[PDB]
Amino acid sequence: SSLRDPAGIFELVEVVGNGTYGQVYKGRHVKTGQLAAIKVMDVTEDEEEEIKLEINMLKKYSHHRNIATYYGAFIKKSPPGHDDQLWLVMEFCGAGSITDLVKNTKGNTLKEDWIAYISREILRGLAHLHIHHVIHRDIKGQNVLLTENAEVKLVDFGTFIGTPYWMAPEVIACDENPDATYDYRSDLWSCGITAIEMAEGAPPLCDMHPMRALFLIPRNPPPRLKSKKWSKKFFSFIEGCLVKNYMQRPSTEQLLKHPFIRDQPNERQVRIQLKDHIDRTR
Amino acid sequence: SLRDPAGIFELVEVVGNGTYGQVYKGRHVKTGQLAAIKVMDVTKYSHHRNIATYYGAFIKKSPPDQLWLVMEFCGAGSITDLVKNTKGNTLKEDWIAYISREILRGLAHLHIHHVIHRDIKGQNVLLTENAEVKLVDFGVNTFIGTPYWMAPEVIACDENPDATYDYRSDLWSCGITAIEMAEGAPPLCDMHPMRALFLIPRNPPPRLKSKKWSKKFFSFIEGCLVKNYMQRPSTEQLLKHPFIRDQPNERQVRIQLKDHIDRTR
Ligand SMILES: Cc1c[nH]nc1[C@H]1CCCN(c2ccc3ncnc(N)c3n2)C1
Ligand SMILES: Cc1c[nH]nc1[C@H]1CCCN(c2ccc3ncnc(N)c3n2)C1
Ligand SMILES: [Mg+2]
Ligand SMILES: [Mg+2]
Repeated sequence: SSLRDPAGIFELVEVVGNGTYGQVYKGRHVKTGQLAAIKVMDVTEDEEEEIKLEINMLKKYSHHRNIATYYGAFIKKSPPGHDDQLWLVMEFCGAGSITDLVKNTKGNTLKEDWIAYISREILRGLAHLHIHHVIHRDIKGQNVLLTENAEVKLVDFGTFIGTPYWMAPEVIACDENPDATYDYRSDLWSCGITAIEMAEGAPPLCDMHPMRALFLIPRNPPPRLKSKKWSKKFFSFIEGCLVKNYMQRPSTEQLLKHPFIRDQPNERQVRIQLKDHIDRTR
Repeated sequence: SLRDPAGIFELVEVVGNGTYGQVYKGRHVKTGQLAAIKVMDVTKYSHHRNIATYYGAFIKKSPPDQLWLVMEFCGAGSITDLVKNTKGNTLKEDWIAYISREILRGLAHLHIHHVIHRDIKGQNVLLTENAEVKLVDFGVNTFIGTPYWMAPEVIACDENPDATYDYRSDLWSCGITAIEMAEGAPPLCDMHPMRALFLIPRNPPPRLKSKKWSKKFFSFIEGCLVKNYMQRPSTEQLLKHPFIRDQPNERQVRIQLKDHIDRTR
């Protein structure tokens, strides 16, 4: 029901990461100076329970380690009648997004063993949500963040359409498919699109008008990596993420036992190389 | 070249609270005059009385740049807010006629100069302190935006594999915008945007929910919302629609609005 005021517990600093996420802030735990991400929602009485929802979502399902964890929520009263402001507070991921990571890499491409590592983490996080019957619904490079520590965490899980390039065929509505059937395997598609984003600096169809991409995704065969340089194992993993008909798309668990994710011998060095890459740019 | 906006304009705040994005309310540091300032990280059509006038640009460098685009400031806020702030989420019928006419007047100007607004909706239709209606955000990206004011030809779909923008798409949006004024929401608002993108091309033309509206109003809606854009009238043709053409109470209307602008302010 009623919560608490943030004043003297948390503070904005503020504003991430260019408004791209909306009303989200770099914030700080006043007592310890620990950073944290902060969502600020203007509230009413019509929203009321959608809010009550957003919270139980995070509190329940944020406790894995591949998911940015819930911190707590706060009510920051506004002048009577006016709109109050809700403070959704979570773990802070200081090393930016995968989108950013690839952006900042010469030739905008990640090493295979990096892609393996990051994919696995995404899959571990997704596995956790799926086992709780939550569909993420918006896996793309931007919703996948690094910690200072090279830990991987998912955000923004559970009026605009926004960007379509990471969308699975089954979630775009058309005559064949008038009700857009989000299934848990939709996430896995987006995971495959994200791996390509890491491999190539951008999703398939990036060069197209988004309206056009939205039209094409359901009709094209599975996207493929442009280059032949990649390992068979990786070609195979992409092909698994991007089975056109989600009915035949492997489960999260099935993909976690995919050799490309499973057999990561050099992950030791990868986590190291990653931290280093972060710190330099840091 | 392009001045630095320091000493000339101060960003007072983000307008519509993020709604329009990185667009602020600025104030001239010396003169006090207000403007809208669209801020962009980077690498002669507005001087019609129904198009918010463009004041010019400033340059703020540099990497690790930001471009400033300055434009007249519209005090009374969007007509989306106006409807919101109107008891019963409905504007008065002759309020809608006057506003629609002003929309068409701006569009005509745009169209005569071969420009497609591309994004008519209650939010891109703004009011000055003095009850003047003015258009913003005309025909300037990775995000499919909000679908509800979108004309059918603009949506890529099974028989429209290549979306068509056409000056006539604006008139469809004008029609939806009038419904918004009537009911506070465009049709299918209750729908998930993805679902709405699917139905706009498929469904018959949307309609007012209420039977209380005048014949002329139903007709003007009907006129704007011709599904096939090839068979949809011009801006100029619609200006001649009785609903737009015959406004006796224009005077009372302007009055009634200026007032509201202050009252509900
Ligand atoms: C903050 C919040 C509270 N409830 N839901 C959220 C989401 C909003 C969408 C972006 N998500 C980010 C975006 C940027 C970020 N940057 C750093 N750390 C984060 N956790 C972070 N999270 C968090
Ligand atoms: C500022 C700008 C520069 N180039 N294009 C614009 C548009 C961005 C979309 C919103 N548009 C608004 C929104 C709210 C507003 N509020 C008051 N006055 C305005 N002119 C105004 N304009 C203006
Ligand atoms: Mg966790
Ligand atoms: Mg003007």
